[PDB]
Amino acid sequence: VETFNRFFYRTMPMLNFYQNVLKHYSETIQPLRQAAKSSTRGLARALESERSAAMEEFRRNSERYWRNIIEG
Amino acid sequence: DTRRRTLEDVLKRLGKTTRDLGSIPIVNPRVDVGLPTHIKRNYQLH
Amino acid sequence: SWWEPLGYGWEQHNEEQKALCDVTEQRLIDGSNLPFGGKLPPFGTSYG
Amino acid sequence: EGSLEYFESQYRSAERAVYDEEGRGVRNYWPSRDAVEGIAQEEENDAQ
Amino acid sequence: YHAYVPKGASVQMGETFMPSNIATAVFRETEAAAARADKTKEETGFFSQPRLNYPVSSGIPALFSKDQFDMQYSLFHRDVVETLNRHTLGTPLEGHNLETVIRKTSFDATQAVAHTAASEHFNYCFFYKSLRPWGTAPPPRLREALQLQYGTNGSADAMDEVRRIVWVTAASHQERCGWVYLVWSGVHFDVVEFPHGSCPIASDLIPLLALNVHESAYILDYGTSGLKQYVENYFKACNWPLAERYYLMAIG
Amino acid sequence: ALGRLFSEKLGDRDVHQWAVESCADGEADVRQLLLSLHEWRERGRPPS
Repeated sequence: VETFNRFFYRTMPMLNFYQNVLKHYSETIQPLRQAAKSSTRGLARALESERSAAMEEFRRNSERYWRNIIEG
Repeated sequence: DTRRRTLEDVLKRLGKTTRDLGSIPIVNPRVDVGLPTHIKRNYQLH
Repeated sequence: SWWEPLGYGWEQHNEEQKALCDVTEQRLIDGSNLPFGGKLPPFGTSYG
Repeated sequence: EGSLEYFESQYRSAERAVYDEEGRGVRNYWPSRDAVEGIAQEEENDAQ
Repeated sequence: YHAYVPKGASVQMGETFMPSNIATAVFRETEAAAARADKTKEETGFFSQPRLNYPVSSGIPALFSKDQFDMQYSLFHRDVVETLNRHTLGTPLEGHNLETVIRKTSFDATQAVAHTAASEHFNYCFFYKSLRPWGTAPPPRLREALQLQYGTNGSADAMDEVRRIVWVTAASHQERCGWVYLVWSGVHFDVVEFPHGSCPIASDLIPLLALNVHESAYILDYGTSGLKQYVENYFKACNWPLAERYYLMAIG
Repeated sequence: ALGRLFSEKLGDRDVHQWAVESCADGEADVRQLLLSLHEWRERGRPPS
């Protein structure tokens, strides 16, 4: 068994290489998708919020906006 | 340049300077833009 | 104590600020108010 | 050694004090003014 | 070591692939190179080819293969310069500017050799200086200028229109020997077609862009029918900001 | 050349908007390609 595994390690190193690549993929993939969706939606709601009603209030009077931002 | 209040002079008339706002996403107090704008401009930084 | 009074790299630093920075946040050094006029003095004049 | 140990300890404390102040466990780049300019009570406790 | 390595050769790392035979053939080519270098040092005249601002060891991106451009540079242009030198020595025109050769030989049949060679020398130069390898996007001020003339109610319509008029002008010069220029008349822009042995300085215009419409320019790549494709590519590779600063200097 | 092809196709519209577009939710972190885009356009770098 050792002679065998050793032989195919020294001859064909990249089988273990790719095996470990896929191992790692299947391990870490879903955490990464969570991070992606969360951040993207972060900039998403952040982005659309600029057309909201609160922003329509920002332009007519800025002082009430900033005041109730600091207190709010 | 217009008759709007920046958040800057709102702070000067309240007397909070720049330090007190610290839990708020605004960095540059002297720009004229909404809070959401401030969030999107600094978003890639964190 | 003689290095800070004359802003040394002031024209470069001014250029960098004006081109790459928003005017809301930028500090601009003026050469006129700087010791020699922000320049290097003519040769034999400056006592060295 | 033992300067470095103490030093490192108080840093660790100060930084886990600033970045998550409420101990929720996630990194916060927008800390309250009270957590930033606030002094560690561990210093006072050590004096005591 | 740069001085010691001959003109064409590239200086690189030994991969130890050289069999002794070709290794000796190389030294022999180098010896020959030294000899021909010694004779070119004495054959040197007043004028010379311009140094290229960009590496042409490979082709000019999106435009020329290596062989095309180096058939322009190291074949036609250098002949033009040998001619120019042969005929500007032993004459009142010895050792003057490229201009004062172009301008004082203008419109005379007797000095037609000198004038033709001179103007071709200039055209080739300005052509090389008109090519920026990966191309460039035309600057705002120049776009504003061009739009006020060529543009009909469209956004930078002046760019598509200018790169159209250049195509048309190129196709309308039938002889395939000459140059197409975008120039500033001093009161307005226009795209002019110069025949071989004629130059924008000779007609006292101010050149902005040059395009080489000689058949020898596009033959190795685009064949004999490929002129349209050729021009279209030229605009991928042209240099606008140059044309702009020349324009702005012309105005003041 | 890539720089001006991009600045040509994007045209006027918001960089950030474009970034939220070119990533559907599950595609990639927006902060990453925002960072790499900024560092590529100005401060010209090889794009990641």
